[PDB]
Amino acid sequence: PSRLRKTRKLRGHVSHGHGRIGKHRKHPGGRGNAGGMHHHRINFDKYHPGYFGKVGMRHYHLKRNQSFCPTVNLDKLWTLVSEQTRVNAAKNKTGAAPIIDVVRSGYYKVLGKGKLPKQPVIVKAKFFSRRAEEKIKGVGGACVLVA
Amino acid sequence: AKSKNHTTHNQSRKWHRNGIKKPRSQRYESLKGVDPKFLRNMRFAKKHNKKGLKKMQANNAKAMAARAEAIKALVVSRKLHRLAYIAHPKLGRRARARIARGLR
Amino acid sequence: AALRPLVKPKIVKKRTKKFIRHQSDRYVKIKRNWRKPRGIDNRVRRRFKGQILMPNIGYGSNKKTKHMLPSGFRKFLVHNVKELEVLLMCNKSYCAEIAHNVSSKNRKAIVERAAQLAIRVTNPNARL
Amino acid sequence: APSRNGMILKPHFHKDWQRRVATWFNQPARKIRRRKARQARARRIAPRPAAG
Amino acid sequence: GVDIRHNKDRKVRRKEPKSQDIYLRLLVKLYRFLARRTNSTFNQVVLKRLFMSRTNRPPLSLSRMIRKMKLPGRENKTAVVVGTVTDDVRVQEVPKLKVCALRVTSRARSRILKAGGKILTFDQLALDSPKGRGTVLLSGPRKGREVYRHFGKAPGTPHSHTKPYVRSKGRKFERARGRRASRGYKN
RNA sequence: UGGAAUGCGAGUGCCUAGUGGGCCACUUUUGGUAAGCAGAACUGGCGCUGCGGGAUGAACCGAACGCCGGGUUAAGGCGCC
RNA sequence: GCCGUCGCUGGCAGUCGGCAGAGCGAGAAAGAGAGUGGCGCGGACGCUACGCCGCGACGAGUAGGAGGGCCGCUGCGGUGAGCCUUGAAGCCUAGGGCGCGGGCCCGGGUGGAGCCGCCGCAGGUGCAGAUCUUGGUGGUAGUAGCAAAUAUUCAAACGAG
Ligand SMILES: [Mg+2]
Ligand SMILES: [Mg+2]
Ligand SMILES: [Mg+2]
Ligand SMILES: [Mg+2]
Ligand SMILES: [Mg+2]
Ligand SMILES: [Mg+2]
Ligand SMILES: [Mg+2]
Ligand SMILES: [Mg+2]
Ligand SMILES: [Mg+2]
Ligand SMILES: [Mg+2]
Ligand SMILES: [Mg+2]
Ligand SMILES: [Mg+2]
Ligand SMILES: [Mg+2]
Ligand SMILES: [Mg+2]
Ligand SMILES: [Mg+2]
Ligand SMILES: [Mg+2]
Ligand SMILES: [Mg+2]
Ligand SMILES: [Mg+2]
Ligand SMILES: [Mg+2]
Ligand SMILES: [Mg+2]
Ligand SMILES: [Mg+2]
Ligand SMILES: [Mg+2]
Ligand SMILES: [Mg+2]
Ligand SMILES: [Mg+2]
Repeated sequence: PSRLRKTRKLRGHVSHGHGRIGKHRKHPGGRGNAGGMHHHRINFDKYHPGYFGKVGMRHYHLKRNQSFCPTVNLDKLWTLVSEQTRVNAAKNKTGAAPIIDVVRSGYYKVLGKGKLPKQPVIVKAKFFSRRAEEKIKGVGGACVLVA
Repeated sequence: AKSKNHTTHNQSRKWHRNGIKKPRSQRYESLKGVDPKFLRNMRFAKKHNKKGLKKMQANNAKAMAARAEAIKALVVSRKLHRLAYIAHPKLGRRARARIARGLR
Repeated sequence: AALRPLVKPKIVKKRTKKFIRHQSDRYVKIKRNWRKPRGIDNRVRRRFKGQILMPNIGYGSNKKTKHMLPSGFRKFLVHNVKELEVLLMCNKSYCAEIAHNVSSKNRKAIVERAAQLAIRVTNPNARL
Repeated sequence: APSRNGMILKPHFHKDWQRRVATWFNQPARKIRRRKARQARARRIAPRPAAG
Repeated sequence: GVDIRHNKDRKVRRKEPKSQDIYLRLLVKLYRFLARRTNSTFNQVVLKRLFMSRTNRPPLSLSRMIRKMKLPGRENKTAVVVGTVTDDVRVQEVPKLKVCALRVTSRARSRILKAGGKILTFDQLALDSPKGRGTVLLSGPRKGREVYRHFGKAPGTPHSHTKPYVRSKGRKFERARGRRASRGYKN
């Protein structure tokens, strides 16, 4: 909406909001990211620190799907199965343990951050973390691996 | 092309337009800078301050029961002074009634 | 037989003349409509002595008598007969002004209605 | 000139990009062409599966 | 003339909500009435929060409302919020709660009602307890927005853990000079 | 008995234009014989600012401005203009 | 005295009426509270609450910023049972007025067919300058000038000349 913009109140003022002494010239600093090392060093150091230089090893033909591994935390682990599986395992008495298959939900690694409810589980996953496995033993449960 | 080189003329007034404010004095100042070995022993002191808790209550509740045998052992002119009492909305209610009845 | 207002207060106006534009006299391209002069060396916007004046907000009219014609009535543009009943409960404080386009055949049956309704019309002999 | 704080963004607009602009104003006029030829095909192959 | 300074004459508080919806502009009418006609500094805070923008009244989580209503003493009270009550899927038990908020997500209405709690509105609250007696005012985390991580001391400055604005984060995105003690320096 | 006086609501967070040629004055002050010169310090101004006075006037004295009625002043004045 | 801004994060839903009882300005934290025993059918205004009302203090301003425009231009969706050959747009006007203003409304004239008010939507939307662009017109001015190469005169004819 031009009728809402700022150039509708700027009709009649000579410099059009841009200065009488210092005009609105075209490129009074160079174009783009120019002068990153010479006259814009205070800004490229106060706001983009580490922007200049090399570090580390290159990797030519990187393919972003060999290193695919989406993780799910223990806090929302019990959210992968329905509710009538966690409460069915609550009401359960024969000690049966529901099998939570994670790679079926779309995660490979299981990280252990949250608390767990006191009931057994059988977590099928591709990769496990040490703490994610200890929080499962400490509640009683098995960490199955699936290639 | 000689230009003015340096001045401080308006500076003492720009400084005061937004005031010169002393820093924010908070209680519990940070412990950065203190010497390592001392702050390592202060951390070992905090890490074990709980170790003497069940012995700390045994004394706090002790001196708090003793607080019982502590405390339960001890346990300008007449004119404008009478007018400043008649003219009290609550304290003067009856000196005022004694006057209201006065005209009957 | 004038249709008097409810109350006719005293109307006082802090200024009567228009606010002419700077240098609207030396030139013909500069109309009399006001334009705030924004030039650097201008003598009018520095409020020099004896120069043209500027429309401050101080010149505002008394709110009690603002928009009030010299007949003690405010006004209302009337485009047809139906727009009078809107004004028939404001009779003694507002007046009617039949539009410029309403032909005389309608303006006659508009002044007729406002006559029955005792509403005052500012241009009742307009077209005929 | 950069402002106070922001991104170092590289716009890829240093070629004559206004010449090679591709507008999709014929997208609704080609969805109907595809659907029309898809039912001309589903009428050319009479009982054979429409998907192929 | 007087030698005062008008730098701060215009207090910048919100006199009214910026939204134009009429189910909020009626709540604000009822609560502006309660605010001026009662001597309870509760209604005044509810009104002052009904003005606030969508970024100043953030969402609440069901779990944070659990742990803020489990604090000893405040039992059988109504948890008032001015923002929205989002769900918190990482909590398994839900008690019964009397609640009053502007929004309750369609997967937290389920949990709360299956638990057995009530979900009032601000008009229901204003009719239940006008002066707001028996209530618990809450408000979600304000520094939760990712925006507050770029604010503070600018990056590239001794001990300023402020997040920079970068297109992407990776090996070769601002990791070379003002970060390595090797290449140049670090802060 | 909130531990001197007087005064006054404060604290905090983002986003941000314009600016980055200055000049004058009291006092101190460096180069220069000096300059309506070059260069600094403190405060106030002009710039960005009208008004009464100084005949006139960027900077001097008084005094800072919404539009009006009455009254009284500042600095300057009161043979005539 | 009037206009406006700021502040009081001020006051007003109590217009609670023969189902009535008309109050919360007053120096002093809190009820014109309940129960428990010793004729005449009457009463202004208000309140688009984005509204209305009351109090004080304040009012300069370039560069710059922000807000409010029932200021203005052109088209779009709605809406004015809108206006108009009994005269629309446009233009002119020693006529009447409104608004601090941007601007606007009436009257008279000319004109001859379309045009506007409101709520939203959109923008190639407001000019005094840019040695601006195109077109039109002035003072200069009935002025400069109509001066290189010797030279014209008389009578007659045609012809309004
Ligand atoms: Mg300006
Ligand atoms: Mg310019
Ligand atoms: Mg600007
Ligand atoms: Mg610049
Ligand atoms: Mg530019
Ligand atoms: Mg260099
Ligand atoms: Mg810049
Ligand atoms: Mg003043
Ligand atoms: Mg300089
Ligand atoms: Mg410059
Ligand atoms: Mg010089
Ligand atoms: Mg000098
Ligand atoms: Mg100037
Ligand atoms: Mg200048
Ligand atoms: Mg100034
Ligand atoms: Mg001055
Ligand atoms: Mg002199
Ligand atoms: Mg001003
Ligand atoms: Mg004329
Ligand atoms: Mg004609
Ligand atoms: Mg166009
Ligand atoms: Mg022009
Ligand atoms: Mg001649
Ligand atoms: Mg010749």
